[PDB]
Amino acid sequence: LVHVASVEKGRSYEDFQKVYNAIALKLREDDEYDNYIGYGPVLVRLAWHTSGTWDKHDNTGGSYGGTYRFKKEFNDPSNAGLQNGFKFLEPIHKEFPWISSGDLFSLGGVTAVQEMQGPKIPWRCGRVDTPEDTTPDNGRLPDADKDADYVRTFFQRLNMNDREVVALMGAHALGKTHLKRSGYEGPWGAANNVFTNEFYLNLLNEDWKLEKNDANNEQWDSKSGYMMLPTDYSLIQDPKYLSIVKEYANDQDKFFKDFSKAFEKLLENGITFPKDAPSPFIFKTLEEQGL
Ligand code: HEM
Repeated sequence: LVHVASVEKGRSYEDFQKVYNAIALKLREDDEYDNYIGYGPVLVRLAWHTSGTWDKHDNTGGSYGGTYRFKKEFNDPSNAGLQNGFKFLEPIHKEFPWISSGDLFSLGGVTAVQEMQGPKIPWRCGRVDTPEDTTPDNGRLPDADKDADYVRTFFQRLNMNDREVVALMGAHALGKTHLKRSGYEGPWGAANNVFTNEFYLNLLNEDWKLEKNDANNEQWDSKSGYMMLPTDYSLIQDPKYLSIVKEYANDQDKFFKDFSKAFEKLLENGITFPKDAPSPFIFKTLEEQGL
């Protein structure tokens, strides 16, 4: 299966900037969600989970088809809690019904990273909604109880290398684990709705203890009130991942640039962009627009 990007009829940069702005303004307005974390982190995770079902071997799953709108995928246990991001985007989709579901879900992630002061993420339009029978089965999203070998093997299915994996994982600065959603509890740091390299600094600098949470699952905890999943912690157990963690801990700009590339790639996996497609768009933030 080849998924060819097809621009929403007649639409151009300014149309999508309006969509970006509506998501950004809602993000500002609906500030109370998740004990005042706001929707930014769950939107980044929604973009990732809608993309991360991709299999490079047969081009199944991925962001193109916007299949999270179908029950099989919205009810994936791995997706618990993402319904809050979907609900957030519903009025956006009502206002701008011309946008495809995959374009909305990926653009939600981009908007969220940028509004939270993260890097600019170039984004391309043209995802097309595909039918319910194209929904990928549950179980393509990764488990958190596993080791570095698991992580490395897992992400080969998404055509990601060590650098790309370590860079992507830095999104775990954002948000938190919720015991009832995933069996893990706690934030990864202090700045959990601002996009920084804190995930890496915390890995290296905090004094981590291996504990059991109230779900009887092991996680790494610090006295500052932070946590890491076992798959997070695996990035400092494995000597290849560790070198990269150290690099991002010591160079904010490099983390930003590599994250931006890896996240755009994640979001575009599976999609064939024709040769005369528009160039990727770089959206202005609300701050840059004086809005
Ligand atoms: C080994 C790969 C990964 C595993 C096992 C994993 C696992 C998890 C788990 C268990 C949670 C907690 C969910 C909850 O209880 O609410 C979570 C949260 C999150 N993950 Fe991942 N994750 C991975 C990779 C990524 C990547 C690649 C991204 C994006 C680039 C990402 C973004 C997020 C975000 C933003 C949250 C916070 C969501 C919220 O606060 O509602 N994760 N992850």
